[PDB]
Amino acid sequence: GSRRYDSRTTIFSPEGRLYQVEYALESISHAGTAIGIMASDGIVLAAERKVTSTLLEQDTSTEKLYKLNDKIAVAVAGLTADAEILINTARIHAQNYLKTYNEDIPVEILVRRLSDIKQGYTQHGGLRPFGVSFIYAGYDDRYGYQLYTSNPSGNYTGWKAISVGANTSAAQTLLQMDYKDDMKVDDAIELALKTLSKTTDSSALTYDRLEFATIRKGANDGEVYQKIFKPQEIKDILVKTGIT
Amino acid sequence: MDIILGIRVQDSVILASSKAVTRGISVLKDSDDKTRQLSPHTLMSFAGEAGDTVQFAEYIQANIQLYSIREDYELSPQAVSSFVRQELAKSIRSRRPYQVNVLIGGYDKKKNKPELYQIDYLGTKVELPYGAHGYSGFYTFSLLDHHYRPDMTTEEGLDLLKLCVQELEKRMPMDFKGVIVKIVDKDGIRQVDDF
Amino acid sequence: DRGVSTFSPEGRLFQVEYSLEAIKLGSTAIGIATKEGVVLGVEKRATSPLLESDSIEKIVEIDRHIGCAMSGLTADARSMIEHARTAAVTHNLYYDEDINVESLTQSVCDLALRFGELMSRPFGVALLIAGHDADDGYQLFHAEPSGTFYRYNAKAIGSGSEGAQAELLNEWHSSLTLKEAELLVLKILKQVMEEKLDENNAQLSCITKQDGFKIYDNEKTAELIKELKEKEAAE
Amino acid sequence: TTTLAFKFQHGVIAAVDSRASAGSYISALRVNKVIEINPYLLGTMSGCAADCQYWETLLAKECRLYYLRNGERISVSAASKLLSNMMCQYRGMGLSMGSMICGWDKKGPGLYYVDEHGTRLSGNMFSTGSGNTYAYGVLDSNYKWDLSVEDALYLGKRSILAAAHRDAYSGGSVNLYHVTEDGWIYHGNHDVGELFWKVKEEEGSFNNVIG
Amino acid sequence: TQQPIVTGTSVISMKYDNGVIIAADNLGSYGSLLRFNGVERLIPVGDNTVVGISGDISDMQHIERLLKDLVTENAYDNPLADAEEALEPSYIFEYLATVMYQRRSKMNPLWNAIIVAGVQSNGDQFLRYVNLLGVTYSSPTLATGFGAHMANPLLRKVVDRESDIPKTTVQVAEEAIVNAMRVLYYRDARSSRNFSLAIIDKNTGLTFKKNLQVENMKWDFAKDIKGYGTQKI
Amino acid sequence: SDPSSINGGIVVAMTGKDCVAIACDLRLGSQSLGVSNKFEKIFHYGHVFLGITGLATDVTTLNEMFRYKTNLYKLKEERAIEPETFTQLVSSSLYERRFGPYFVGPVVAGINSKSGKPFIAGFDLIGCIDEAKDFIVSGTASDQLFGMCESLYEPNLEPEDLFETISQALLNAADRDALSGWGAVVYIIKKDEVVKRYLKMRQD
Amino acid sequence: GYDRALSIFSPDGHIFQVEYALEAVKRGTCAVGVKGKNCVVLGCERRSTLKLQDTRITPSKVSKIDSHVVLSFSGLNADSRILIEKARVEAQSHRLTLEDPVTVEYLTRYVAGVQQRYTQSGGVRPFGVSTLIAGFDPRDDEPKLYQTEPSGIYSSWSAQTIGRNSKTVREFLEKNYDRKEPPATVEECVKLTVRSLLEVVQTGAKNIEITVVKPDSDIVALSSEEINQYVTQIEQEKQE
Amino acid sequence: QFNPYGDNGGTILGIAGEDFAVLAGDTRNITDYSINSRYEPKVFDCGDNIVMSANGFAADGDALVKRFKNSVKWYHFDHNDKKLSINSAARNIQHLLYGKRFFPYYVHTIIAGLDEDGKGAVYSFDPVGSYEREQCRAGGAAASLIMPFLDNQVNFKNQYEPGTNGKVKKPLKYLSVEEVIKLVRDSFTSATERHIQVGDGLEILIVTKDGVRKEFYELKRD
Amino acid sequence: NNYDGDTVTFSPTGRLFQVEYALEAIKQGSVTVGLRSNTHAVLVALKRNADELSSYQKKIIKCDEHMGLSLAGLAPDARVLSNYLRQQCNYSSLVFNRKLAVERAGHLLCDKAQKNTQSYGGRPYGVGLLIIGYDKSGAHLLEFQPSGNVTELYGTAIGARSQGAKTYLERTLDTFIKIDGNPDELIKAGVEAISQSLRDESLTVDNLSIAIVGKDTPFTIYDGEAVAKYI
Ligand SMILES: [Mg+2]
Ligand SMILES: [Mg+2]
Repeated sequence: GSRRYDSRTTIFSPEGRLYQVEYALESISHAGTAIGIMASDGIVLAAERKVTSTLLEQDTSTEKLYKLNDKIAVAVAGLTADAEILINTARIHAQNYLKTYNEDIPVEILVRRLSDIKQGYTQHGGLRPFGVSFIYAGYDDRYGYQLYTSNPSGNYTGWKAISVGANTSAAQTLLQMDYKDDMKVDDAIELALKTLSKTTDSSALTYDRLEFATIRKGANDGEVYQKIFKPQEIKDILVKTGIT
Repeated sequence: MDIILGIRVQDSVILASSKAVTRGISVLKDSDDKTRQLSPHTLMSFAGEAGDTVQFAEYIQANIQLYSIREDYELSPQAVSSFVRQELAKSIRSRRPYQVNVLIGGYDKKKNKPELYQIDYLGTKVELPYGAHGYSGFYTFSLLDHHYRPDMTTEEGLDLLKLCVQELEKRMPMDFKGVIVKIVDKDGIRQVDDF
Repeated sequence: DRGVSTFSPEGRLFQVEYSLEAIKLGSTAIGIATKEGVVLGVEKRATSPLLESDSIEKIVEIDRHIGCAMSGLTADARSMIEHARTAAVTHNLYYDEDINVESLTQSVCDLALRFGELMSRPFGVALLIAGHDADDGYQLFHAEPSGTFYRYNAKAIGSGSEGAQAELLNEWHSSLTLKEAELLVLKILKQVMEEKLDENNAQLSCITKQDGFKIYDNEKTAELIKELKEKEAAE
Repeated sequence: TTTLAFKFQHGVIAAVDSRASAGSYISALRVNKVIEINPYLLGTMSGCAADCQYWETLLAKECRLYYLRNGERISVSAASKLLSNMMCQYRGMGLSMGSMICGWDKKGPGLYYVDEHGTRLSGNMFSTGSGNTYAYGVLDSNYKWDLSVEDALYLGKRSILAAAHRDAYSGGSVNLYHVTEDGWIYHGNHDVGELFWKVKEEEGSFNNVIG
Repeated sequence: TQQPIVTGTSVISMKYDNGVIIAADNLGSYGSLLRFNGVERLIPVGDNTVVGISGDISDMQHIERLLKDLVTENAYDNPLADAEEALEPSYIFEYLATVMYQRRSKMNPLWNAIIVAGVQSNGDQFLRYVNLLGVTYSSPTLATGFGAHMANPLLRKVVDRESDIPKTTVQVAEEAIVNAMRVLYYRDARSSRNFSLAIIDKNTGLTFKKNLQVENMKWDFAKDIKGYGTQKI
Repeated sequence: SDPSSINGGIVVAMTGKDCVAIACDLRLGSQSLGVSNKFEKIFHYGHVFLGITGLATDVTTLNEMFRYKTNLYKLKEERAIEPETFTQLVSSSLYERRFGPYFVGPVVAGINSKSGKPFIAGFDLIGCIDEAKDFIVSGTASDQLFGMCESLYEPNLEPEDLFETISQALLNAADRDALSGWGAVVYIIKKDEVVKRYLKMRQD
Repeated sequence: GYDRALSIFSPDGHIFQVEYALEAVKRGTCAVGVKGKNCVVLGCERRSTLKLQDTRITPSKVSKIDSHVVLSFSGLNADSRILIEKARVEAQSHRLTLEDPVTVEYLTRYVAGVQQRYTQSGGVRPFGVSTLIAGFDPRDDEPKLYQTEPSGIYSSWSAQTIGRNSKTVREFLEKNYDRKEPPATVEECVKLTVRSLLEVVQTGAKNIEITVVKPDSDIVALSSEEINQYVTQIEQEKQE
Repeated sequence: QFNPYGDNGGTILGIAGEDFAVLAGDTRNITDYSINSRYEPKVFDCGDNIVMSANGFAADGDALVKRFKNSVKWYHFDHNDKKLSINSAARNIQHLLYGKRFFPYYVHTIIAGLDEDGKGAVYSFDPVGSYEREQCRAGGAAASLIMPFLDNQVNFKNQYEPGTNGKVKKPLKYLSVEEVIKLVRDSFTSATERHIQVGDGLEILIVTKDGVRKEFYELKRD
Repeated sequence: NNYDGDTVTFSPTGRLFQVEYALEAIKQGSVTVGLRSNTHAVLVALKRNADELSSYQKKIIKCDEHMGLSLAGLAPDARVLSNYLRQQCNYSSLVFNRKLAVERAGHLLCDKAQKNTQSYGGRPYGVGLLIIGYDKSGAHLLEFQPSGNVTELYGTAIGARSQGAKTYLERTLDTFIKIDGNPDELIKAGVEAISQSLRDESLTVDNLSIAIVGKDTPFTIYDGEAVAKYI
């Protein structure tokens, strides 16, 4: 019958690894690099679009950085279509929580929820896992500014600075070298762009190959603002930091 | 399981609930505690149809205790009240609704403020300085409207509460067998054992 | 791959035959039926000295008149025990009486072949079900993952089973006392066990009409072990 | 019907009448309104006999399964709650049940009132049935915690007699039970007809009735 | 739950020494309107059974189709379908009784009263009643509706108990049945003159008589009846 | 018994010259008993304003529902919902409960951010849209409000003149209704400024 | 629905999926449990391959199931969350239906049952997780420590370790832990738990987590400095 | 509106002796004022030395008896031909009845036989399955006419020993099977006189260790 | 070979190997004999023990007062199929007040087994059955194979070494069919038939199992000292 054609997506290897999770991680290692850096006064999200064209409409384009709500955003590395399925589910969870408790969802609770959905696809159902790794940048009034990552296994961890996608080994070493705890957003912006500029597989880092975002309490008084950078604004910050 | 009162003073919320339970023409109990602790700084009193009251209250308690363990964090009184309201709004369009009215008295440790929420069985929520359910308000609100200040001490709140109970005991036809009084403040929940 | 409910060319179910191999790796369990009662004994086999051995529960009560010992993948036995306890108590609810040992055993064995593509595989554990009822007296049954159950005068299951069964072949007779059966289980357990038998790595139990199912204290078993040592040194 | 149960120093007394009626017709003179759930737990029975019998006989199943799983005897609080939750499943459906779950566990003697509404009340004294008001009068005026087993047994017996006399739908005979930590002890069946005359003479009560 | 629309009135029957007789009129009433005059309410099953049905006609036609299907089904993979494994009156009744009680238990009854008349393999007479409630009973005489009130008293004068059955011939039994049908025509406002009659005998088999009429009626005495009390002319 | 008059309350909306106004009372009651004098019935999602009268639990539920839906709309569309679009969403959402409806009388008010055109709309409890040019009324004193608005209203009123008209329409209507009053709020809405005013009124 | 039998017997009577799940546990960071006379201590390894980690928000290795019971694990991190959630739900469900909190043994039996179920249900794979469950029964001062594994078997331990290099730390515990006289105080119990991890851990910095559970719902997690003082005192005695 | 219930009349009587039991019932079946049958058996031998009658609505009565007979058959299949004891049968019938708690079998059920000590046994059920072991029970139409007579003549209620004047009760001496049958016949003869639904015939099933025996007696047919 | 992985696959020669393997399980089973006359039908079964401490596995199962069978192969499959027969016999009695014809019982067993041979996921039954009964057309004997094939016979045998008993019955055909109104002689012929299949072991008191049904004889099973008369 049908058994013949079953790849069995949810089995251990003899070494105790999940084949499909490992292979999904291999896929993600070829995706454009995304970086997150947490500072005392905000969070930075920086990401590289994959080998683009001059005819691509950049100002209406979005493949890396997505808004989950007013307080939480994600950077994507992997299959964009897979990511959008999960992103829409996360957006719904955030609104479910807000409707139930009349408070914005804490960052970790949203992260745990999405990570549990990823986990399920590795243990039951016989379906392929989502080929996506997320960097979560968010704020709530319990822990303040937070960075998380999740991968196809459904495992998630918290970070001061982190990269996903291509060249994460090189990127993480560079971040580990220059990162300090008393760092500010403007410094973190520079670190993120400098790290991408050194790890990129492209010849040079330009505005049309980047997506950029910040989460700042640089919003008038005790509140948080999300800023998805426009193409011209990415071009300006590249000149300011002295990369172009 | 008819009379439940609430008053929010300067630094605490006070809930007063009757002790009587009646089955038919006989009073079965005169020491019944119509309340459940949802979290260390959140107390809920209840009144409505027999059975439904305790079942609903304990169901809410279990859910808040579950949340507390999962997140290692106490939900704000506002968050708890919204959860409770949704459950009742859900319930009113069910096959057999839970005929339960509640008062939620909590102390918000973040804002350092006492808070009193009144929610009826339809899911009608209001935040009030003082509240009641059923006909209880008909006898007591004129006294509360007159004497209440937002800067009252806990002791003054208890005295105003005594006056409300005395008026109930005078003009209500039913013997509700006195009230159990509990105080919710920054230090948690405690019962006034002489009232 | 191949179906879970597939027959071999010899006319046997592969999965059932393979589960029997898992039971062969299990710790030894022995049962002896007498006219004074049925004795059940097990090898605990703790994997480390830091493991508190009294938490090893391989002998289990099903009802007051029915006990049970297990060998193999012992985790699989929990749902079987739960079903057995439910079946015993449910029959009492429906009929205001004790359930027959055979009927209880048959109810457990009905679960066995409920696997396919129901549970995904057979059970990897064998059970010795011992009990008493008014119709057939003291009884001992061997419940397998094949769904088959045999009644036995005496039976051993687990890793030392064929050596123990040969020993039970010679020792059992229809006039055994309860005390004689107890010492006989201890003797054969001591023979097949890797480690030296004592009250902490071996457990005894019995079922009598008067007192029902009882698991023996470590102090009670220790005395029976000392009684065994002396009578073997007596000749 | 008249059933009562009360806590006291050396345990809990359970006393019930024995009458069943179909309108004015007395269908039974001797129904058993105490169910021996197990050797440590008793349940009274008012409302629908079938509902009481079926659901408390089933409660015994659950309490036995509890002991087999956990190795300990179930508490009076837990047992009473299992019963109250079965009721809430058939809430609104017409079940009719009012009983006192009586037992002795770790916290000492225990007594819970459970009805078809799901109500579950812990207490020292309870009475249900068409003659409960009469029994309460005798109970409230004579009840002490300091009662002896002998006097407590008589109190529960006398309280049912009071109800049997005045309530038309209570009578027949009185069944007594005493619940200890070692289990319940049955204290016999007592015909109300014979008991009334006996109590009238010895006690001097019921002067208005000619004997 | 429904209400009967098109309806059939009494079915009457009795046992005699060598078999059973059953009869029913050919009317299908629509309330007080005598709407349909050619309705057959006796339905034979094989050569040993006749099922007589009163009440709702749409449900009768449904039952008629069930019985037709029953004969078809019995013949499947059955070499002895016309011999030892043929349908018995008792099999047919028990099936109908099962259906009737099941339908009332779902609160959706077949709104009928049914009498199954026949002769068993061993020659024994079979006569049993079942209705919309699933109620069943047997008696030497059986009748439905008005027949129960008017026919049974007349038929019971012939066979009053079990011991009267061997003393009752087919001629005496048929005579009693025919007279009862006349009495019902005099007194039941939902009856007709035309009726069917079936005899199931252990020797002569099934005799089915159609287009029978009520005859030998007394009406002449009506000419002398004038007014309602005092009127003379 | 009647779910649409247990709690009481009113909402009124009006159009003016390059502006709209929406107003409501502050009462929540249990039939004769006044329970709250701070129960606001007007909400906003971006620049679109929604007033809701009727059963208070449904007022709260629907506000939470439309906040939920307009937040998802914004995340996907990358823009704030407009009054015309939101009106259709309210209608659709109410009709999906055709045979178990929310017992409410919603009122939409706002200015389209692209055209600058003032917009108001009203609904019955199951979704039927009333898109009036002049004014919309709702609640337990809707008859009274119709009477006030029909005489007091004139087209193309300036924002500060519209304030006086809608305020007097609400106040005097509420003072002829037992189940309305206990305070009042008025929103004056222009293309990029909104002013909120609490009115002084009798408290019986 | 997906019904495929993934956990099946092999000719030699082994269920490879269950055995491969144990290999996932072998890969996981080391976890250790030691019960004293009046306490239980849970120690956990943190691999220092991950720095730039935010330790405030990163999922901690020890999880409270109720106010009186904790759970630590070795193996797949994502898998452990599902078992923890189920356990927490069951704990509240028990309090609601039986009006007592769960015993440690009962909670263990439940988690172990969930693990067993996932070894003979269609369309699912076993949990790649072994757990250590510790605490005190309500109104009881006797320490409790249990272990579960993917197959679903469970048992009580005086002291136990799971995860990578657990063979080594078990070796240490077997020669250092005396049953006749268990660590009499909190200090002695924590010291022995830190000592056991120092056989395997690497640096005694942020690589060792310690959680102490005492009777009557008294649960606290030690900080870096508090643990660092144990690490310091151990090696200064070792220099001799 | 469709009424799923009806009343077929009938009266039944169960009496437990020292080493025997009788279950008796009239053979008349009725609706309203009409007689359906003068002889429609109502008391049935169900096997295992148990006799049963489910009186009231005959359709429900026949259904319950049929299902209990079936339960005896399957008890033999499932439990190695073990004899179903009267107490075990009683508990089983409770579950059959309570299974339709919200749409009950509209019948009053009585079973009779011998207990496991060989002593006479009678069990009595209400429509929803509450039951109990009893010495004496009449059921159905004329139950209220029969029970007071049995209280007086079987249990000797209100009868005292002459000369003592109320001080000493009449002692409860055991009754033979011949004595019980006399009281059964007189109970039904008296019921037939005063109750319109009682008549035609009386069928008695007698249970002893030797088995089940039947006796039939004519009753007045008016 | 490549076509025996499941029941849903024909081989190139049109064979169903899983069904054939299920048939093999019957051949491994202990011998059982069936035979009938015009008044009675008899089952004789050689029971098998695990060892000397164990009981002898029961082979004969009662389905109704007028019908029952004996098994050879997987015993749990016989329990499933006999439970189905018990239900079908019972459905016929309750609904139609009719004892289920033995021939119809065979048709029902055929169809139930067939469904397990044409669908994916399932397996064939691993047991053979000999059904005896007395109905309105007299005594009957049926042989059931888990392929679905059911056959009405005067006599037969299934299990290990069943060929010896089958040849004996083929010789004795004209004799045992005429044994009318004599239950003991018909059983003797069955005990003599099953004896042709024995090697090394002989018929003992706890080894032998016999069943009989007939004109005025309900289906009854004889075990223990009740069969010593025939040894
Ligand atoms: Mg006023
Ligand atoms: Mg009469």
